[PDB]
Amino acid sequence: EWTVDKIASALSVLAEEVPQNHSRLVNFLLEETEKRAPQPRHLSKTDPFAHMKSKAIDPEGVPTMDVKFKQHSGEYGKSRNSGRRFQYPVVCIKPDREPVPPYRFHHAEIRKNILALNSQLNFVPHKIQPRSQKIAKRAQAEYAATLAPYLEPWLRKLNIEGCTKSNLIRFMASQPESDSMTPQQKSNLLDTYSDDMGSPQAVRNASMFTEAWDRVFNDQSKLRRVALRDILMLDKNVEPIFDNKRAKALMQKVIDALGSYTTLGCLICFSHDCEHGEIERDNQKRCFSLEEIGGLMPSLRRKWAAQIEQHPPCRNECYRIHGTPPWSENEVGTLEWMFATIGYSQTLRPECFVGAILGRPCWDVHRKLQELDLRLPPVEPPKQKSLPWYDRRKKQLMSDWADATITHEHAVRELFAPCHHDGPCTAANGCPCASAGTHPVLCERFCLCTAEECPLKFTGCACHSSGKTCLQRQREGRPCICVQLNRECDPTLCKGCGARERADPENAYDEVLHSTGCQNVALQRGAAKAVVLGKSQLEACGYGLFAAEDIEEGEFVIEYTGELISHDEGVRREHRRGDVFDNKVSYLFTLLEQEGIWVDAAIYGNLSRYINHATDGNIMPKIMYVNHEWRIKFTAIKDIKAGEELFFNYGDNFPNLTKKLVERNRPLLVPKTTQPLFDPLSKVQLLPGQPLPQHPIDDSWLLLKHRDNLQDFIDLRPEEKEFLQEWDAFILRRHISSEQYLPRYFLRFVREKADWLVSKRSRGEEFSKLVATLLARRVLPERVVIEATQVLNDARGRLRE
Amino acid sequence: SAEWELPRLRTSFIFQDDYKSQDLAEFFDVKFYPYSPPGAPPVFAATSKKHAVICRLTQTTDKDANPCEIIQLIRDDGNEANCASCWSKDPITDQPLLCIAGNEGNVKVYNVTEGKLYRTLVGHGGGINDLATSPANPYIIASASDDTTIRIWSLAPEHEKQPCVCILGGEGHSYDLLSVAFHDNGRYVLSAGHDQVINLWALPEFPNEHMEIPIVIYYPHFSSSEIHNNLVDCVAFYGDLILSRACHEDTIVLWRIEGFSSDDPIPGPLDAPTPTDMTKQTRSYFTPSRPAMFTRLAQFHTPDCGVQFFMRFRMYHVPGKHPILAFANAKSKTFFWDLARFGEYARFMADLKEAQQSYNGRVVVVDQGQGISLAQAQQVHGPGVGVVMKPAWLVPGFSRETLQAWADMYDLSNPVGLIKAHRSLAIDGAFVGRQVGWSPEGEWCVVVGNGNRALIYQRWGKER
Ligand SMILES: [Zn+2]
Ligand SMILES: [Zn+2]
Ligand SMILES: [Zn+2]
Ligand SMILES: [Zn+2]
Ligand SMILES: [Zn+2]
Ligand SMILES: [Zn+2]
Ligand SMILES: [Zn+2]
Ligand SMILES: [Zn+2]
Repeated sequence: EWTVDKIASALSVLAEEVPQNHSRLVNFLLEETEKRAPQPRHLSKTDPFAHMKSKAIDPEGVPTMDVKFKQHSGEYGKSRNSGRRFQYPVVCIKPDREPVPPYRFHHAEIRKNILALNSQLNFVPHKIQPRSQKIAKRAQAEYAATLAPYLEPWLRKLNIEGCTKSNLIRFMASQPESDSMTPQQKSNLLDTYSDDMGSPQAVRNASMFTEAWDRVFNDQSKLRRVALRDILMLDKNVEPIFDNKRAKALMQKVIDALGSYTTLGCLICFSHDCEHGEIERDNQKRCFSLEEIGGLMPSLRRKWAAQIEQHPPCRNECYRIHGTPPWSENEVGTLEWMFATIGYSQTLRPECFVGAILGRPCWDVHRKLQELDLRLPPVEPPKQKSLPWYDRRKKQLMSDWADATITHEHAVRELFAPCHHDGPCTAANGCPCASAGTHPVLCERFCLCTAEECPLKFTGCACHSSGKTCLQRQREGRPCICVQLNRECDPTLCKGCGARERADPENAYDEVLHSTGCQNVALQRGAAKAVVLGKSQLEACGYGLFAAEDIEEGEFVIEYTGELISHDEGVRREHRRGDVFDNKVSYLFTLLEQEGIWVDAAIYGNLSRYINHATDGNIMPKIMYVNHEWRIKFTAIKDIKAGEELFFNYGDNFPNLTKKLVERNRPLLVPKTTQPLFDPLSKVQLLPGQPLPQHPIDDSWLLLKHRDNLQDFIDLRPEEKEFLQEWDAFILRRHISSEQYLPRYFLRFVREKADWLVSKRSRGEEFSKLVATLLARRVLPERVVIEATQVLNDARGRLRE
Repeated sequence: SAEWELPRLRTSFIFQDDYKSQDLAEFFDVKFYPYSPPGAPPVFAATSKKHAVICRLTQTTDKDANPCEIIQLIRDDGNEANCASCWSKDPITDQPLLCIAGNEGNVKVYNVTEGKLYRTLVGHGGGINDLATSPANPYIIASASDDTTIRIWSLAPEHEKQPCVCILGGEGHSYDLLSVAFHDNGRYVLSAGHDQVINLWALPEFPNEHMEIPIVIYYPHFSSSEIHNNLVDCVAFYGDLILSRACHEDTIVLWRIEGFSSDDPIPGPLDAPTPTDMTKQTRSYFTPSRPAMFTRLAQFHTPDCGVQFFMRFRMYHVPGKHPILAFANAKSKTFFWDLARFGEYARFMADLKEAQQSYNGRVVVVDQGQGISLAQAQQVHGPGVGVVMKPAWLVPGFSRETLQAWADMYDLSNPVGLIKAHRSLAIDGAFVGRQVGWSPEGEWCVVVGNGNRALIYQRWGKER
């Protein structure tokens, strides 16, 4: 019969092996390291100093320094005498090079803004954790890690009924201290462990072990102490329950099957881990995804309604020819979600595609479809006054539109989820576009309303010209509504101005194309003027940026890229970089003032971060709405010649956040210049007339971060992670912001990965779920699902050898 | 017996104040030349803020002779003030090259035998606080900077036009870096500084051709801010184990990264961990119940460093000789530990406990290193008395106090215990140690610090 005294006594004797094992380990490692001492390498065969004698003077015009030597002997180090001083000649050597201008951190280029996570204020140069709780919790964590591997062998040796790691976990869960645990966490503990702890003596023994352990190892006087509970929380089956990295009739099956894609699939760039969405205070992320606009059903139901309001046979034994191996439920689920998602289509049917996804003949799936008799839910079959300040058919603003809407006023906007209600976009119906702000904003492309239904629905500009158009001062009579709204043209909606071609980065350097047509897609085009880093002409500035080619007034120059951060992250960063203890050393570009988004180029950004302040600048920043991203462009306001330094008026663009918080109580050549110029990476000085360095952007570190973000979801199965990561790694490199270019990149993906996708069943399965999600959104044309069927049947055919 | 001898003060010098205020100059670094043939007279450079003092040491039979002669004395005739050095060699001529780096962010490379500039390495955005040469390639040097990056440089002829071959960047460090160290295999790099993070980086292989840009590394393979609770100013490998020191802690910590072995293949840059959880202050590629990504092993006690920082220790670690850890504090003491004493003590304590039970106390302890063996001592009694051999350097059945003094110095049972120095030598006047260096054969140990002072310790001397 055990007592707390007897268990505590026994744990104390077992605990004696802990310092014994440790001494043995340290001694083992030291002995191993002694044996591994390295032999000296790269020795010269001759002593290189052999010919050099003492330079002590026994000189004329040579600088001299003194040295005083003392000699010592004995055990206490007593001097032999008071010392002897000697004079030595000095060899004076100057350096042959100046340092480059100063900087902190390694400055790396990003193609587009990246989304940061919130950090912890753990270090300030000189909410912070008191160093006392810092030291103490670290001490306890090290001791707990030391003791954890002893618990099971000790329990084995004690062999007390009910003193099981499992039963000690159940006892812990039942105690009142569980003051550290939440609903659903209990359910998952009870899913794995339940609450039955055995016989009464088993429950009694577990209680006395817990008490006895906490007495021996959790003495409150000591710094290194550990509660049994802290050991048990380290357990591999307990820890995931307290890990908060979670991603997430006929239609409930399909809703559940597509949930990873509807939850993580970005509506803008189509990646499942990307730079869009919202980061909450604890770094949980709300993705800018289908779930943001009501999940799959409101969009899918509308696809149905549009379908009910409206080629060759496949090379896989097409059911159009025939129509007739046990089907897995996964295989049946695959046919279910493809069927539901194809919907009431005329041009496309699931059998062929499902047949290419599965390794099955087309007539097989049709025969299985026919016996399944799948039936879609039935879908049920209002006049609204146009607004006096906006006509969406003529694509024109009029009257007091600048007083009627805040559509164009990015500094006051708040980022609500796009419309997904059922009725007209009015205050009565809870539409945030009409009523969430001080003024109505236009409904954008992700709102579920159509331009036919909704007087707030943005429909693009009407501009067209064989010459240049969509210009700031449009000498075409009617202005460009896109320009007026401080937004770039949409490649899909602005059909007349050629934005479809000019916003395509694959045409970025077609100077013929961009010499006419839309001049309002420069951020999407992605081409910057040639610029070169150098030492600024301004004294007390360090680096500056110089034109490396001539720039005419009104041309786009460069984008201000960087990390997107919250207000509080900006405050934390100002502290961490020493800016709060003053002289400004931290520059946070205000992107959306009211929403609280800043752009931070301290580490990641581009050469625009080096442009210096001048009240009379030659370029001008402007915040633009760019297909539901907000971005900062610079436009020349003077003619600028190659070799001249760029400047803009910083104005109020870089607020001190903590201060305002505290207050609330023709090849491209290096140009000729006077200033030294530098390669941004090597910091080698550049020479005029040499080729200008243009280094391709290094993005593989960023792809790794996004891949690992997906790997961290406890919520996702290995098969899901594998496909999501494969698609993301491909699609993030295309930097998509318009659905206009998705079909091209989708078909390139299916072709490059065709052998990979048919090599493993779950890959085609997961690929079909993506396809189903993009079809339900009506963002993937039917024609490319048809083509993808041929690509996969071909690859599967090429594999059978 | 000789293998257990530890150093003693042999020579002392004061170099003229060169940051003149009359005595606020310091020696911040000392480095022995590592490329001389075996047995050559050992040569070290002591780096003050404005000078490199190059000395040869020669053992002497005359205790009144001066073993230290200054053979070269170089002044940085620029405006930079210096605090870091390391040795390299001319790749063509094999002449010694001394690299000196300081507060303007440039490395000067000196041809020390001819007293002229070899070249300058320009590129850092802030002052440089430490330099280390790769043990696997004498032309590869690492520099640690206020700009919070490590730059890796190559002096090989093919890299002459663009000698920065690697930048250790990204977000792994967030403030001034104070210490940089190479693993013996030349592929693993440790870095640490004011942000209290210790980072272990894996370097790629570098092409034997011109590199237009350095390779940029964005993620360390091991990262931790949790071994210390303060700014970290000295880091090194000890084989595969780690030694590190922080301000305010009065310890040198020996610890290890779980799952790290230099026998394993070097990981590639895309194997490194990325900070997906911002609440984790430790992350590791190497990780083999949760427990730990690192294990504290021992703490060498280093009393009276106060609030001082930029104080560096040095291990002597060569085949066939005892490993010796040396470090000087901020109150005129120099400390030594002979790491071989630990296993000998543990062997002695185990023999002692074993014989206590096999003879119920009938045990005689006799000092080793005398003409007397565990055989000659056994013939003086027989099978009734057990004879235990004790290391001579274990100095006082034994009293509780005597046992406690031995344990304080040699017991390795407690990772948060404090191991007392095995030899503690007092320094005349007020002294703060900045750096320690060892001669190739281990007979000389040189400590430099404030007051432009060098303390020169010797063992195995020739004095008669
Ligand atoms: Zn996205
Ligand atoms: Zn078919
Ligand atoms: Zn609405
Ligand atoms: Zn809307
Ligand atoms: Zn609407
Ligand atoms: Zn237009
Ligand atoms: Zn437009
Ligand atoms: Zn346009």
